[PDB]
Amino acid sequence: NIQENVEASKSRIKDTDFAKETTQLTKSQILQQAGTSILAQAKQLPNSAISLLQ
Amino acid sequence: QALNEESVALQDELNRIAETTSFGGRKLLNGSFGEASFQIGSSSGEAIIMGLTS
Repeated sequence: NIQENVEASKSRIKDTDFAKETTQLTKSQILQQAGTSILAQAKQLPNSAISLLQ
Repeated sequence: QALNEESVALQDELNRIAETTSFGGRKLLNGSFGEASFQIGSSSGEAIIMGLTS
């Protein structure tokens, strides 16, 4: 019985709740994709406006 | 005498249980736990005192 309770507590402290972490992983994937999209739009147009200026 | 021997064995078992059950090093039923707090609120001033009499 004590081992059952201790295992439950250890899982609580350590084991990752797959729902929360898969949600976090999807959020991080979305954030990475958004950051890449912004960087593609930030590395080219702001630097390339000058050539139009000339 | 046989019943008394079994009873004394069970008494020593009760003593062992009282002196052994521990939540990862924290003795629970040996009377040393006393009244312990448990912060269960965002701010300061939220607690639930638990007592584990031996």
